Amino acid sequence: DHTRAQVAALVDHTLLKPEATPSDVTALVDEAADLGVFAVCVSPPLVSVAAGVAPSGLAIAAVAGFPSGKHVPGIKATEAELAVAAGATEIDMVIDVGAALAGDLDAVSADITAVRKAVRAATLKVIVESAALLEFSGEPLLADVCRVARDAGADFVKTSTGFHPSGGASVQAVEIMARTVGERLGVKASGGIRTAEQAAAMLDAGATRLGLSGSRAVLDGFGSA
Amino acid sequence: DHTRAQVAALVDHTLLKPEATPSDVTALVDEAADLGVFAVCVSPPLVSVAAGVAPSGLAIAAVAGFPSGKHVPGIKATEAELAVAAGATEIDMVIDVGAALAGDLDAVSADITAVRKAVRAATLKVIVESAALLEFSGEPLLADVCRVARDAGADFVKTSTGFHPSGGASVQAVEIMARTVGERLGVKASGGIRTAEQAAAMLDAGATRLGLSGSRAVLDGFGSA
Ligand SMILES: [N+]
Repeated sequence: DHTRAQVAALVDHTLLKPEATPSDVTALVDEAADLGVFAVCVSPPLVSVAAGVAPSGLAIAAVAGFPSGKHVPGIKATEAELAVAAGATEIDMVIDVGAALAGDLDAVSADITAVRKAVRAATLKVIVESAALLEFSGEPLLADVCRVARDAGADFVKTSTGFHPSGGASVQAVEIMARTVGERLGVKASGGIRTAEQAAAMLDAGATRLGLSGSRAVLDGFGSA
Repeated sequence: DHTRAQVAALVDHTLLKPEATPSDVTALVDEAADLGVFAVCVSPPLVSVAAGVAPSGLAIAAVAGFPSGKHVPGIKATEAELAVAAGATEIDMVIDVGAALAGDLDAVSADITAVRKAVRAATLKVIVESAALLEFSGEPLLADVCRVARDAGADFVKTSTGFHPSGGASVQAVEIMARTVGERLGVKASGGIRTAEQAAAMLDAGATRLGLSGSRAVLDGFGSA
């Protein structure tokens, strides 16, 4: 039910390590192009490097407020703006997870709205940090945060930063997200997706985009180049 | 050679988890007050909560560009400025570690300089991510980043975010930092300091400030309140 080419067409091939250099990013783009993936995803200061080498047809995503989500709205929004100016066409922003856990959904809304309005032409993905929302609160909060993101104009909800100790994507989280907002928003599964078996599980749960760092190993699990 | 009171007077009592709430920060401030520490350190969106309950004498540190360091200079500087407006008196910024590893020390300098100029009256600490500089390059790079921080006007160098897989403070790192800039700059040891024995090792190596999250257990190892 999943060919390598189909999967590749929904992969964001990602490098977000603090120690990443320009050479690491040009190597990421070369790998992304070789694998035929949808996008590369990089940190804000490295967008320009990615944009300078990406072929037409490889999208560029940047993260905003990442990984912690602990930035005021105006900073997230300006970071997003600057990344789009540098060549990103998609932004993956992190919510203030603590605001969500505190029940301050009006603050979560305001944050997403600030970013949305700063990058109105971009594809905006909202990282909800689902493993943390599920661990520290539960399913209702995860569903509610997804509704907040929808109502604030996000294009996607996304599971995870890959940096939080509660973990990454789970089938349970993706199913909740897809059932809550999947009729209107994309669902990006990310964090800890290392194998084709895992990727397939996420796609079957309702993911429409995958965020991978080891994309070649995942894709090889679906078939040969 | 260290009394409890002396150690407390150089502790920054810290909470930086993504899931931190306002009430978590109010509790942090109360604990810091009870322990008689120098400062509390919190994330930018939580500075005003901390400032709103901090007793007389307690300094407030905010992180900037944290934890990844992967933010453009204009964002780090504006984040710092906003945190000072919210009540911070100190800023602990993170360098772009990848820029340092690429040999782009001019970029590192420009980043520190931008923050320095935006918060001229604050105490500025520069997190060098010493465990990563040592792992991926070595001692000369650590010393050179300290020289850059000094020349860009920083008040302190600081070992670690506590979030990087390379690790936290080490005696080796503190000794290099102290040798390089300790006659002019403070040296803050942070990341993984859980016990009095570890804290004392860092102080003996040349640290003049400690970043702790479990400050009571450290202080109780030195003696009674
Ligand atoms: N000094």
